[PDB]
Amino acid sequence: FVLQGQWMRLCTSATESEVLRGKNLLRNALVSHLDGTTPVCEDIGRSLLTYGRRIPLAEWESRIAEVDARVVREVCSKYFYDQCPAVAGFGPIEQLPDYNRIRSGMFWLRF
Amino acid sequence: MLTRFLGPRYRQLARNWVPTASLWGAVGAVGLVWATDWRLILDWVPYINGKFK
Amino acid sequence: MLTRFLGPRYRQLARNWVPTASLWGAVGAVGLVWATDWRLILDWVPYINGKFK
Amino acid sequence: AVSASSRWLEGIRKWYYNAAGFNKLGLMRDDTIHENDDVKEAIRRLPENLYDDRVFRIKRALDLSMRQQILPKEQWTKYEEDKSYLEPYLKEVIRERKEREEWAKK
Amino acid sequence: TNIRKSHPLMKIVNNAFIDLPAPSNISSWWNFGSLLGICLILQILTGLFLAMHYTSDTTTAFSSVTHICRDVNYGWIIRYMHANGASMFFICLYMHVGRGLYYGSYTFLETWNIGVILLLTVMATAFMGYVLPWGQMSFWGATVITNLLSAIPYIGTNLVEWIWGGFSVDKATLTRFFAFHFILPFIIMAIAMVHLLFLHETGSNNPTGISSDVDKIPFHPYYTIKDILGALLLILALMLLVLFAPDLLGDPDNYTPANPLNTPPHIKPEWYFLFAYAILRSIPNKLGGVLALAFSILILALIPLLHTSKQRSMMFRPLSQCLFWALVADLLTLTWIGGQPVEHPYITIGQLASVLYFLLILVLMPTAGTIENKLLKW
Amino acid sequence: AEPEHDHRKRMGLKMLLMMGLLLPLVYAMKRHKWSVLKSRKLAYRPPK
Amino acid sequence: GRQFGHLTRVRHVITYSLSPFEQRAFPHYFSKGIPNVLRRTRACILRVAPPFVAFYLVYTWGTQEFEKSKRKNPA
Ligand code: HEM
Ligand code: HEM
Ligand SMILES: C[C@@]1(c2ccc(F)cc2F)OC(=O)N(Nc2ccccc2)C1=O
Repeated sequence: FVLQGQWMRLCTSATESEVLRGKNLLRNALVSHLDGTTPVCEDIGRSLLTYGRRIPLAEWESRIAEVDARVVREVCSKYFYDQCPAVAGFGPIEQLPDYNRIRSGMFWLRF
Repeated sequence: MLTRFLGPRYRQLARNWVPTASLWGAVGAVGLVWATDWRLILDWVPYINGKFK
Repeated sequence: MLTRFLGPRYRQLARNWVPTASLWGAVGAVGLVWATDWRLILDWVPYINGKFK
Repeated sequence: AVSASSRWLEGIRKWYYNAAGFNKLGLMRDDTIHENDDVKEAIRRLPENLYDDRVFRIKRALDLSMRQQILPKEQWTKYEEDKSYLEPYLKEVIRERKEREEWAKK
Repeated sequence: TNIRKSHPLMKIVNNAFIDLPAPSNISSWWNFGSLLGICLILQILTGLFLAMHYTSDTTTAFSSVTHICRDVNYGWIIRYMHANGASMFFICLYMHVGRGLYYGSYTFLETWNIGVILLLTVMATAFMGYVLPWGQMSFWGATVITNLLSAIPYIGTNLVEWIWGGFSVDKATLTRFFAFHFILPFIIMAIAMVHLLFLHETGSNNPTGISSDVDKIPFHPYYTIKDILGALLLILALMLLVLFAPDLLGDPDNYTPANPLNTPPHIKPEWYFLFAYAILRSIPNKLGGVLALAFSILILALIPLLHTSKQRSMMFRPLSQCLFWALVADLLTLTWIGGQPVEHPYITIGQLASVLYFLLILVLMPTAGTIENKLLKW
Repeated sequence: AEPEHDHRKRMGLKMLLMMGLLLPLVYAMKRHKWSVLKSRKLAYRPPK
Repeated sequence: GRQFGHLTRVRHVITYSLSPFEQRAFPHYFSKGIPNVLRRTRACILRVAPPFVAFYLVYTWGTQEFEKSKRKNPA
């Protein structure tokens, strides 16, 4: 309920302050990750396979900076809003919501 | 005491919900017009003129 | 299946509750007689003869 | 010793087993028992392997009952293969209750 | 946390209609509970709108019903929705009881025993309503049923005259019946809530009669949409009655105003009372007949004690199945005999069907369960 | 006896036509939601 | 009142499910449906039908007899 409510909140009504926090967390994550010969080497090897180039840190910055609340709400809507999830459950899972009721969490009736 | 809800976050949240609030207003108005067969509006809808004379 | 409740303990428990069950029977009978003003019994109670003729 | 009468007695028992039709859902006899207090205690006492097998058999049967379907004939429980796995647990539970009931008499 | 889960009012709705663990495998036959609830609200709404125009005096009761059907805007649909809704109510009652019988749902002692009270309360409700339009069948039906009480030794005459308010069914009787008929469905609604409370202690039984804790689904969306479909099938069957055959289940003598001086030659109940009517007139004694009639409904309260099988449901029980269907067909026979004159073949067969009704329940079905146990080495 | 006769039957047609739409559609709605269950597969995988 | 999480103990059961948007509402509706109803009819006929036929026979006899009882032929 709380997980899906957050997806729905971000799809419909992402505000600006929290998007800035999300942006900063990514900027910190990226620079913190690429620290050592090993993660940088992995980044070279993987990037040339996937992208064909190394995408420089300044480019990622430009791509992060572009994202505002409108961008978060459009991009979240494209992937989350009224979409069929894949669900995997393992363990004491009797209270795991029925799939129809998971599916119904993928849209909001007020929106 | 309702100074609480004044600030840039709350203005943005107003802006996000405004097309939805007005579209619900559109649902309600067309809904009330339909349910009462309302005269003033429904004479002016170019098909649905099933009073005539 | 109600062979369960047959044995010396259950007979003793019957004997203990029997003056109580019969005294409650006395409460109920006098109660019903009073509430309906019952004719057959209350003509025979030597005060409370407030019909007479 | 006993030959010709026994097979007929078994025949009526086997006939009724097939007409009962819980075997079409992959149920054993003991899966179908009404859960009173004696029975609920017998379930509780079952070993891990038998407990879990019991649940899968019920689940698979309730699933079939919802779809109003039955198993392929290959997969029906054969009268001869029907394991009375609850009976000795249940019998002991009944024996225990009856002793308490005799003590309560005196 | 959800609002739905912990709001003190929405809590109750949640635990009854949304998050209620329900058997995956409950059939069509489990639709009749919600359908009975629909039937109650239908009888409430149409009945209130009838009460807005009906007057309860002998001089004006027939005329006010006539006024509804000609003059009151759409009074005819409301009137016929009500009359045929009463029949729908009894159709749903009987399917629901029959489900309980076959599937061993009566092992829920308190739930079942309240359902009996629910049955006796709707019976009393529909009797008192049928009196209200003050037709010939209204009056003589009022006469026959009320006189059933006069068979009670010593106090019987005093009891009937008390419920009349006089020496026959009259002015005092009709107005009474309007007041009692108004109050009783609200009492029904309260007993129906108590019924549902007792049920939620255990949840539902299922076709197999085996515990379904291993395979529960949420009530919503599954039985919300299954109950919607059920309701639309109820609406079809009700509207077919109101818009195509409004007099099919009605007696034509009820279109003649009440005459206190002359009976109809025939005299028959509405269809849903015909089995019990057959049971009453099977006995050549006054007290014997009414005692038989009372016992024909009140036997349902003994059905729990006559369970003898080690399996709950009749699903895995071919002997009991044959005897159950023999009961249903016996009841069909009794509804046939109910609707026919007290003459040559009908008397003796009415007696035989009456014996068989009590033989199936009290003797034959509890013998089948025991034989079936012995057959399974149980 | 029955002034409502003509209105009753016009309503009657309107009912049957609506029920001819609404019954298959509500059925299709119940079939949609129940699909999740009616096509479910079970496997039992106990240790050893 | 019973709640999910508190019902019973289940171990070692895998359920596989598809979305309703991924799948048919009426899969093989006539081609699998009518074989199933035919199989269901066969399974129950011998239990359901013979009481009702026995009603019908007593119905048709009883109506015929009563009709024929309400006639003379000598006086
Ligand atoms: C005022 C009419 C009644 C209403 C509104 C009603 C309400 C319902 C509801 C909503 C259900 C749950 C869904 C279902 O199984 O159908 C139900 C179940 C039940 N009802 Fe009633 N009921 C009434 C009449 C009766 C009668 C006359 C009896 C039988 C004496 C009955 C005995 C039961 C039992 C035993 C169940 C449990 C069924 C099971 O889970 O298999 N009820 N009731
Ligand atoms: C509290 C809600 C109810 C009210 C206010 C009410 C009121 C009415 C009124 C005013 C009448 C007389 C008009 C008429 O005959 O058409 C009537 C008759 C009737 N009532 Fe009700 N009613 C209620 C619910 C019930 C229920 C629950 C039943 C039992 C299913 C019932 C069964 C009937 C029947 C059979 C008639 C006779 C209909 C006829 O053939 O004309 N009603 N009621
Ligand atoms: C509708 C009816 C009825 C409903 C429920 C009930 F439990 C008994 C009844 F008689 O009320 C009534 O007066 N009749 N008619 C009737 C009763 C006895 C003899 C002849 C007709 C009914 O069928």
